[PDB]
Amino acid sequence: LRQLNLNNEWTLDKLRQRLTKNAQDKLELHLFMLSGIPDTVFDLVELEVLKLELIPDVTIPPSIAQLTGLKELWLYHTAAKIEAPALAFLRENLRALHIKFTDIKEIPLWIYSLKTLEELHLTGNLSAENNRYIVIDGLRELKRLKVLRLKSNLSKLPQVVTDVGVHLQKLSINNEGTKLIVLNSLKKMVNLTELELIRCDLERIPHSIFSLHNLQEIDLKDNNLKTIEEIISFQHLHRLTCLKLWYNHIAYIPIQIGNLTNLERLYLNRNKIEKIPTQLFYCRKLRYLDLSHNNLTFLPADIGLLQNLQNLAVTANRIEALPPELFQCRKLRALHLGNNVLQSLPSRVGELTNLTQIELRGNRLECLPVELGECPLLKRSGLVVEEDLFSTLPPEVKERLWRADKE
Repeated sequence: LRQLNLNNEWTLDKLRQRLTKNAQDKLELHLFMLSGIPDTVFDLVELEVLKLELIPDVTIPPSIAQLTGLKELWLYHTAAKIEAPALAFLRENLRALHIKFTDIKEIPLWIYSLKTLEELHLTGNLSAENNRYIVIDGLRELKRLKVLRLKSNLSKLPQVVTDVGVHLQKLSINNEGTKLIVLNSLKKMVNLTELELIRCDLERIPHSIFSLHNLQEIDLKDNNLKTIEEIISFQHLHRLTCLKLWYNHIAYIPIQIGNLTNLERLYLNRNKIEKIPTQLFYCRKLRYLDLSHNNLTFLPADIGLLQNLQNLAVTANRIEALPPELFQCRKLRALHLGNNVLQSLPSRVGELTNLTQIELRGNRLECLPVELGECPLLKRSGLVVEEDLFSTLPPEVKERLWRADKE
């Protein structure tokens, strides 16, 4: 009767109305506080992301094999019970498995028998008596993993992950403030490209970080680096392209940072940098620069050495003037310049063409230059601006912008 009523209350049409999409632009279904999975879910054939959230001890019927495109699977606080045809279709189709738990028994024993598993986030503590990485000891059987996110309050890394890393390319461990013992056991990360130590609180960089030649994304977020001194040994690593050093206690950048040229998305936001140097603008390949929440004394001119730069966020700084060199760069799009001490924007901003989004709530801009209205790609959604100084502009320019908005 409960299953019959579950199909009665949750119909295919209602599921289609609730059907949503995930971060990967894949068809997801968020089933929150359900007694079970209705068979109307399993009548689908195009579903790819089956998300199961807080369902007490559900039993998965074989009709999941009908969901022909099924690739992801989200288990959040859900004890899952599955059978063999389901295991077959998941061994031939399923390449992702997102397990969130607060207990060992919430983690099922079937999930280690998949023959196509590729993406895998384990959320919840995996260290226990006879169960520290022995909950999940079947991760040797999974020989195609490529992404491993571990929000587990972890203190050590298993060697078996290092063995899997021949094909694994992303390992992000969240530990809520627990230091792991690396001990240079990570050097089998030949295929790793994105080592993301979130809230690791390392305060130091081990040699295994700058020994792994394929690493391209390095963010030592919330690791309380007072000093960063290990960038010199990164030149053996030919593939580093993005140093998003954000949310850290970094007091100063040494001038040797001017030696780099190849970075694009240099995100040094949420730090304690006293001033941006001209050396940092020796990097010619920068396409994105975020310096939000810093103690920058002013904005120098050499910021205009960035021709390919697309978004620039020097938000929450102490910056008064934008130089004409910055406006020689034609590719500025997202200028998050707000909550600053900007005196004025020099009229050479008329050289700008590709401006899309700007934030000016805050600052000290006495009146809007009409050049801010000149930017074509900058629309009303992008021009987040005060209204009175917009009214100071001639009404017909405002009418032209309005007609561009509405036609």
